[PDB]
Amino acid sequence: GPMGMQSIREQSCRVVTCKTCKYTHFKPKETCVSENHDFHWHNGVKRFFKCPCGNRTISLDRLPKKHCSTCGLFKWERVGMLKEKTGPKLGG
Ligand SMILES: [Zn+2]
Ligand SMILES: [Zn+2]
Repeated sequence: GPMGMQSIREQSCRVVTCKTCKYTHFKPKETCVSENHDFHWHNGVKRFFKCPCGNRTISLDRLPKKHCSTCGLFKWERVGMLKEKTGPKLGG
């Protein structure tokens, strides 16, 4: 087998700061688009997380602030790459 890996389990992607609410994320919220807030787009790097019940999330920070949507506690663990960036074209 080959040597390494030499890379780290993250990936670079385009991200956005809402100037009206002062948060940074991968996209504006549906409420931020509907109320039509101002935002600045730029590139960043993202971090992947898992909860012990099997629930999942992602942040631009080293840990998310939010409680679990499935069991209601706070037990997020940092996890690695999803083994693919995306599938075929889908949705609208
Ligand atoms: Zn906003
Ligand atoms: Zn959970």
